[PDB]
Formats: sequence, C-alpha cells, structure tokens
Amino acid sequence: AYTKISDVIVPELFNPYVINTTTQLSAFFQSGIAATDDELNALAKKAGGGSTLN
Amino acid sequence: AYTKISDVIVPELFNPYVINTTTQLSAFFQSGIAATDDELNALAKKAGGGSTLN
Repeated sequence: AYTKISDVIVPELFNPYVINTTTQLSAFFQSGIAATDDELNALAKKAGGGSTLN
Repeated sequence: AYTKISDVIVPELFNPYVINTTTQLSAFFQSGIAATDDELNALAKKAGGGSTLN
C-alpha cells in the first residue's frame, strides 16, 4: 500500500477556557432611581432599625 | 521605367513582449476575514498538528 493517511492515528486538540458574557445590557440609568437623601440614610444605618419610617 | 515598389521587398517588424493583466479587482478587504488570534495560531504552528481544536 502507501504511507497511507488512512492508517496513522490522528490526534485531537484543545485550548483553555474563555468566559462567555450573556448580553442584555442593563442600564435604564441614570434616572430615578438616584439621589440618596440623608433621611433614607436614617433608615439605612443602624441603630434604630426597621421597619420603615414616616 | 520606374523603381516600381512592387519590385521592391517590404520587410515586417516586431517589438518585445508586454505582460497583460487580467482584471477583476479582488479585494472584499478589509473585513471579516481578519484579526488572527493566538488560538488559531495554536492550530497553526507545529507541533500538535491537526485536525482542528475545540
């Protein structure tokens, strides 16, 4: 026969991983919501925890 | 009665060759395809030959 590519055994190959990124762009910013006050901060930091003020 | 050109020999002439150029302009460049990566290089250079990676 031949040297015959049909005989000699063919390897396979690989390369490292690559991170995919799912895309639906999330912005809807900037808008409401924004602009933290000091008051909702008075909700934010302890002490005197929730529930919410008035 | 005359020198009578029919009596006299007319030569012929030639000049060297000139290269023709077939024209259908091939560009469709630049575009995909472009921009070789390093990975398809990992296919490119030996060792660890084909067939192709994943």
